[PDB]
Amino acid sequence: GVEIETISPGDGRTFPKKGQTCVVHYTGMLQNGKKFDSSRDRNKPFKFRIGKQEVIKGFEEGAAQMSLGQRAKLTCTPDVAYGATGHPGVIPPNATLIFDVELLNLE
Amino acid sequence: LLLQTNLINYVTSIRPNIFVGRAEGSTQYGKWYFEVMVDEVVPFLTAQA
Amino acid sequence: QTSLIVATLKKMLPIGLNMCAPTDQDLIMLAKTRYALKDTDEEVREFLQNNLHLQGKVEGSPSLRWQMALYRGLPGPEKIVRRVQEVSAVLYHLEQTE
Amino acid sequence: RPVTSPGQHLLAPEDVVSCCLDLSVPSISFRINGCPVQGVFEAFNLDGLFFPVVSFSAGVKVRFLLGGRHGEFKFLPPPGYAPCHEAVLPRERLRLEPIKEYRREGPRGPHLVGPSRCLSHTDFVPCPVDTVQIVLPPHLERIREKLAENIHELWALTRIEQGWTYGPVRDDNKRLHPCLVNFHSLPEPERNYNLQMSGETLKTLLALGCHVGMADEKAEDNLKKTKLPKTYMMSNGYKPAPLDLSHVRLTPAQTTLVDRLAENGHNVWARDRVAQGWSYSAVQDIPARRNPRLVPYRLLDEATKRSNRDSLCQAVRTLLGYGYNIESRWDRVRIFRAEKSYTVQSGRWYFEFEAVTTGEMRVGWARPELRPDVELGADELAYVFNGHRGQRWHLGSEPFGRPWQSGDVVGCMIDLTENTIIFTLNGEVLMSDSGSETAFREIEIGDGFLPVCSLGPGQVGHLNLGQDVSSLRFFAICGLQEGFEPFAINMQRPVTTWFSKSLPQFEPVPPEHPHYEVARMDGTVDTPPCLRLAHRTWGSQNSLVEMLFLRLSLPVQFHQHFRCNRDDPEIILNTTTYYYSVRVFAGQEPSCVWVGWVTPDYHQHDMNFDLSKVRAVTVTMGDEQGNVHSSLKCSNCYMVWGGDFVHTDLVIGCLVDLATGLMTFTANGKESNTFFQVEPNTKLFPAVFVLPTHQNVIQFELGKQKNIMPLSAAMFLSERKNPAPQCPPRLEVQMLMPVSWSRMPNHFLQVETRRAGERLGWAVQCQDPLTMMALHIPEENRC
Repeated sequence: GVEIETISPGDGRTFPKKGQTCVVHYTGMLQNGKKFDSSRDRNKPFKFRIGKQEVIKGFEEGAAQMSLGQRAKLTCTPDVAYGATGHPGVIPPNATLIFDVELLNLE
Repeated sequence: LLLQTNLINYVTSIRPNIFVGRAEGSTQYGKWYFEVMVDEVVPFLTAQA
Repeated sequence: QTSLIVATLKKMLPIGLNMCAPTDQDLIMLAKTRYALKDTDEEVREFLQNNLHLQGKVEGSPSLRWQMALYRGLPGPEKIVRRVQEVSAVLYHLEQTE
Repeated sequence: RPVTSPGQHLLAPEDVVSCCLDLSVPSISFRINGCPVQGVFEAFNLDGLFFPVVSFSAGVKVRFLLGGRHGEFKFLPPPGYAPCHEAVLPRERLRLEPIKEYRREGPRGPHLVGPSRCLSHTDFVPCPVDTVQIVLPPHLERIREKLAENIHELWALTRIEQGWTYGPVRDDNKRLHPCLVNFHSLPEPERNYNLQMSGETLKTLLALGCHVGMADEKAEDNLKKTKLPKTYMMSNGYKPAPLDLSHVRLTPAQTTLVDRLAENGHNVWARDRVAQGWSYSAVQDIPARRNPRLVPYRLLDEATKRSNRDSLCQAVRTLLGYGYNIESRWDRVRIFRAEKSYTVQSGRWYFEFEAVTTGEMRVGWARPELRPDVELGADELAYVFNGHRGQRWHLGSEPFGRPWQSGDVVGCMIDLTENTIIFTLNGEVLMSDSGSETAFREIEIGDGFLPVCSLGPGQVGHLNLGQDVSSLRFFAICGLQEGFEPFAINMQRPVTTWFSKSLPQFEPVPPEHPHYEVARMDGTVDTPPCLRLAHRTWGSQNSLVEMLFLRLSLPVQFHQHFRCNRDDPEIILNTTTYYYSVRVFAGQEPSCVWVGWVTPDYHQHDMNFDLSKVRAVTVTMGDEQGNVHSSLKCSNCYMVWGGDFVHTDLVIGCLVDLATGLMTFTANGKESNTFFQVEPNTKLFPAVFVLPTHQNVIQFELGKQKNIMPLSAAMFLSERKNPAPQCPPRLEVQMLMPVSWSRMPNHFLQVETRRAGERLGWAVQCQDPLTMMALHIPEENRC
């Protein structure tokens, strides 16, 4: 239950595979356009590995369908990101998240 | 409630000096056309697109 | 009433002021004070002949700095005391008739 | 709003875009790489002129393509659409420019720029005096004939000088013309046309109010004809012989009459061609009915204005020889001043102001609390000198000094030891008429002073506070030896400046307004809380009457997504409908009141407000086959006119459902057919526009209805479940002000523009990035 929209095309031939690590630059914001996180502010790409439950389900499912070099937008429902608890002081309960993810390199 | 802050980019606009309109008794034509061609863009020159 | 003499003196004054450099400012007050009392002209001349060292130091205020920038870049010892006495006499006399 | 297209993606290098505008039915459509886009912009306002535009940030490079000698299209236009380069006016040259800037670079420093005059869409429709009225003066019929005869002789002479000769069939290449004959030998229809034209010169003189009558009965038999050599003889024996009018001299009124007769004649011809269907173009196209000079006379080339003007000057001289004698306010000024922190309260200071134009400008010293919407010097808060015509302004005007010239520089000096202000021009102290050498005297230190200047439309100026002493051009001549110092001496960074921005905004109504009063009334057992407005100078000799725009200070927000006497507790606790009403007291005309809502992006402030002036637009989406499946209406003002429900008081109610985006209205408890619809995430403010006509005008009411919550339950999170009406202190009325102060940035983007070539067109470029730290106000949605 995740909506994906394309912004820029990718190679279309390389996709994430089991045992690889994804390096991405992302920007997060609420459904009302209020930004709450951005990896580009810290000028440091974020690294995560598939299958080890290091990030929310929405992010992993969104990234699994992206090709190398592709820029796309992801939408996650409250039941898939944080549910009725949220992140204290950052995200309120029952919030829909929108992400701007770009895949840089795979390893 | 509290005031928010951030960093944003500057933006500007450019136009050519041609003007067209619609009115009773006007001497102007009613249909127009033009094109734009893009050469270079840097998707992320700073933290903002 | 306003006479022609004072008017022309005011007109001619700026060049007279431009004749002497700002560094000599303090000696002008000193001469004015000495003119407060009836210090004979030659008496003042000889007096300042010895106190020349009291002139304003280049080390000093911000104000002297940018002013000197300008005084140097114009197209161009006892003469100094002569100039100071000449300017101070007329300055004091003009002030006495404010 | 998302749109669908093949290979949908953001603009990338090698992409080409094309835009089409159709004004017959307002519509705008796009294509990318030749692929049609699935969206159109239709039904929009047409109160001005349109122009192409591009917006960008640092790090782009684009080219404009306009056809013709400029950029060549990569795709042929659709049928009936013209290239944009054909719209250039005769007197103008194509170029690329910014939009309504207030600053530009200069040879020695930045220049300040005042407002700019702009054309209006009503300037392209001619306005001849031509009325149905006919003169047909029997006393001017003879001179009509003689005038036509001499006009023919002059015309023939002009042709023959240019190598034309007689032939029975016109031939432009061989320059043969059949009209090179005696006037009386022309075909009757040509003679009649000439007589008609002569008569219409005479009738147009009369329509312009000229008195035309015989004065010298001897003049005609003293006229002589010009005797041309035989080289002016045609093969049919015709040689022109125009009158020798060398002795005739137009009076000033007659010269003016010629200048008026030609402009009207051109405008009548222009409107005749417009009625015939011709339009303006940069290239002539007879089959397309496009002509290069199909514009009103105000905007024409001097070469043709002078040409057509001479045929009417010669005509008037002939007639004289024949003996008959004949005989918005806020966008009009812009103010610049220094920041308050640089206020001065002692010493002696100096700065310069150079005038690049000889128009309306002012400069001087001002107090920190200066207003932005009052012309400088009309109050006690400024001391300025107007250089357009020698004057000095403080609580009025008085003659002073002399008018300046382009390139002149003015020096302003203030001395707080004697409390005097002195002005100089090109190093020469300006002198008062009464022999005073100081513009102002006996001023008081008060809070301090700041440098200030203002610029009128079309003006340009250069301001120099003197950070670099060498930059000053007349400081040495006057001021250096008097002990004055540059204003900005010993500063690490350039001085900051503020300017007056003419963008209307909402602000609270001051408690001490001299004309308006707002009173808070507490609720009772029978009435709810209210906020009523009163006019406190109605009927006096100096009352103020004008349009008034009001809104409350807190919005209501719709839900993020839509679905699909006693009160029942469950119904009210589960409802999502809120209510509020307005009462207009007797004596206030309901025809001058509008009630409804408004979005946070309303900035009109119109002095002749009608519902027809509200901005609106429709956006439609479809499929490849063209089947429409969604149409949306967008606006910024949702109101209903009070005249639709037309003594006694009148009450209007408004309803909203935050879960479905629907709005409805009721008058005196009776529903209305008007309704609106909005989108999930919008904000709305209650609003009321009124033109007062009584001491008691309007009254907001915050009550409720059966099974309907009051809007204080939607405005405040705490009261989300409390059906008791309230009105906390944070809720108050605000009015719309037309001008405000603003801060000028310290750095600006650098943009390069040039003509790449015949085939490539014009280019724009920007590489160096800039950024700033913003502050956002959540409730008003602005930064």
